[PDB]
Amino acid sequence: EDEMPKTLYVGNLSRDVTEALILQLFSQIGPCKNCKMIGNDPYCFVEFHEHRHAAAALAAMNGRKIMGKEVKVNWATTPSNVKDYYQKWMEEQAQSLIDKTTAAFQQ
Repeated sequence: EDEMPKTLYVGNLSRDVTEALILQLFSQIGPCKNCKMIGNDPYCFVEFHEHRHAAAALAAMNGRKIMGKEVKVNWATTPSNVKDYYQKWMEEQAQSLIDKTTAAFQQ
């Protein structure tokens, strides 16, 4: 049926990153079902309800700076030159919501 991947690996997080901050970030891309945070550098697993939301978060979030530290996003397990301007737009949108979410994280 629909065994498409819905879980993501979110590594290279800062030790000041909260499990709730990761959940609040990825919930602004799609509704998340679970988000468990855990290696010195903490990593986290984020499960979405829909494959389309997990695939979009992977494309936009991988490579961004959460709090001055580049984050690594990938599929949790291995599943069974156009589009460049749209790829740059997604990354710019992803970095914008990271800055605004981490801004209210202190205020």
